[PDB]
Amino acid sequence: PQITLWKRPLVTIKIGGQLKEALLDTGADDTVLEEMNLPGRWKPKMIGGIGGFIKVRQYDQILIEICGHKAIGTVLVGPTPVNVIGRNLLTQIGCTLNF
Amino acid sequence: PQITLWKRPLVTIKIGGQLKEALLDTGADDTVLEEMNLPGRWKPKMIGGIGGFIKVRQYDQILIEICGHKAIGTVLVGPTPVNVIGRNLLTQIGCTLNF
Ligand SMILES: CCC(CC)CN(C[C@@H](O)[C@H](Cc1ccccc1)NC(=O)O[C@H]1CO[C@H]2OCC[C@H]21)S(=O)(=O)c1ccc(CO)cc1
Repeated sequence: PQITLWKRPLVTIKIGGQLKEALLDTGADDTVLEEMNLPGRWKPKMIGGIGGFIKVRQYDQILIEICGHKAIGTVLVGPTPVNVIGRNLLTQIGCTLNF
Repeated sequence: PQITLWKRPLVTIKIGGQLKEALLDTGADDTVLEEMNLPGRWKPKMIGGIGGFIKVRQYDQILIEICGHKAIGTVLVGPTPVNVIGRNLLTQIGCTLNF
């Protein structure tokens, strides 16, 4: 589809057998999702933006479905105020910016 | 243009008569630039990101050209980690997400 940017580009995703809402975010290198207790191992990480850094848990090779488009890659989990789908997954669903 | 997302979507912008590089950021409601001198009145404002809130100077109705496309809108100036073009200006240049 084509998504205009009058409002936040929010979509439904499926991860860990759960549905959540997330932003298609071209400004995020990697995907960052709200606290969820995923199975498996992880590596600590700190990621920075406006206001500073938050601590997150890095999970690799996580399956995510975005608007029925399947992808698999790194997901960072932590106390983020917003779920963002980053470029690591946006590329996998064929997402471009166009003007 | 059509812009893929294997790399950061960085473009050249012109603001206040000077060229800069900035990130097309669909996850940003607003446009936030790193500290700089800008001709125009401004007002103190607060904006929140992944890591908390920062103080910015709000410049309204600023001319800014993004990748050859003209816009006139609000530009926030402050200690953002990187120059970002948010949705307030992405809409003006006719930018959409497509997949
Ligand atoms: C370094 C460039 C960006 C910061 C500038 C990076 N961000 C993605 C960005 O889209 C965030 C994503 C975002 C969206 C809502 C709330 C927090 C973070 N948007 C954002 O900060 O926008 C602010 C300006 O306009 C306003 O409207 C939203 C907040 C304000 S981020 O969330 O901090 C971020 C995301 C993933 C990683 C790991 O790669 C590291 C940082």
